[PDB]
Amino acid sequence: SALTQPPSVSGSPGQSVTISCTGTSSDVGSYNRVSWFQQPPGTAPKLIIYEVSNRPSGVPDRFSGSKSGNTASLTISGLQAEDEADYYCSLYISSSTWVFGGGTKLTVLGQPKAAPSVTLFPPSSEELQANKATLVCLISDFYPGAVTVAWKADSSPVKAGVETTTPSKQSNNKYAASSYLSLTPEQWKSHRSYSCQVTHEGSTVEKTVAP
Amino acid sequence: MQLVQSGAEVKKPGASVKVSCKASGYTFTNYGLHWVRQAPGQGLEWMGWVSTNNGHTNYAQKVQGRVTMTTDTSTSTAYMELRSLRSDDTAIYYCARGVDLDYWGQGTLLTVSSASTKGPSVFPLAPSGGTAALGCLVKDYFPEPVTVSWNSGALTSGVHTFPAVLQSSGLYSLSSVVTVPSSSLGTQTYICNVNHKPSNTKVDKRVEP
Repeated sequence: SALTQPPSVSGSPGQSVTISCTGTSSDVGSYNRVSWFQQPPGTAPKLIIYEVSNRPSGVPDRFSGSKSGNTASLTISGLQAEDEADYYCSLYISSSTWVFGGGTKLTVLGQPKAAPSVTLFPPSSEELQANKATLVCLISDFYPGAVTVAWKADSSPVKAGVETTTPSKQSNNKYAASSYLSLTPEQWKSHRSYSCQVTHEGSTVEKTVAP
Repeated sequence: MQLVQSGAEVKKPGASVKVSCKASGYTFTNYGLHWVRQAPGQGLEWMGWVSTNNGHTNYAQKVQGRVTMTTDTSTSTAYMELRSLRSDDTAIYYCARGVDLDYWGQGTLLTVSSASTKGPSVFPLAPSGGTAALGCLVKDYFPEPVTVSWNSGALTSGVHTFPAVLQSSGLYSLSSVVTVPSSSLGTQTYICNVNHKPSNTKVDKRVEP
């Protein structure tokens, strides 16, 4: 990425935030076809600014663009929760060549804290019959979007076999995550219970299952 | 109005791939097209530009010599061939319209790996407020994605299919859960329908108490 963007920016609803796109006098300082793109997770980019300051029809008026010196700037004047996305600048630098900035992740604060809901499943009969065993810990509806997960065999820490996803935003703007524990059928039968312990903003909750 | 890209591709290192981008709802030959890729968790990277009316192309230094961009005006389709594939060519490939990149296709996933496609193994997650959670565990497939429906799409309320985990095996797993009335268990039948297009597999699994 020959253009430099801040990795992340954040603000609260109603605030103004500006995302920079910095080059040199040879590129940003010399050319004017700057585009900005808004990219929701798992979505194609969407054009939201072209030629430094123009908004495609339909793009909210709170998005604006400018350029000064070797930096182009995307400004969101009055943040809304729906503005969370990754944002990218690009620049046409003649000779049929385009270059992109590295991207900026925008966080909009101010959603209320929500504790996770946890569902824990034991290994299925069928999987055990296949000489495998997976415990499944499903974590949903939490905010902010960070958790840590620890597993216990009876009351001892489990040091092997754990896989845990990064949290991702649900359609209700809360977050979901999953954790899986791989065991042998023998390990699963040999303990009194296993627990999935989910820690969110300092608070640890749990589910326990037994064979 | 529309840019529709071809299906996902799984290739070994050293192979070639050719992906396509079909335009409609506008005058194809009035706008050039770009190819832009995005490696997992990384930024947009411009690959090149191809004119639809004057025969010109220009490619990113990064892929110069092993990319070819062409068009077929008979079907308004643009093609990008990438040769001598390497692992870090693994990315979603987008086509985009015009000099400002004003409209984008939905993307084509290219996975370049020495590992082969692998379809999933599916296991039932039996049910244990008056409601019960039951589900399906979709284990050890590659690459993404899997989709899951319930009762062939007749059951939609209360379904939550979770994002996949990438495991230390290099394979993915996910779960789909549905919350139902407890009274329903043993009078209603629950079947998850799991689709893994990369391996051309579909799995049905009945979930019983």
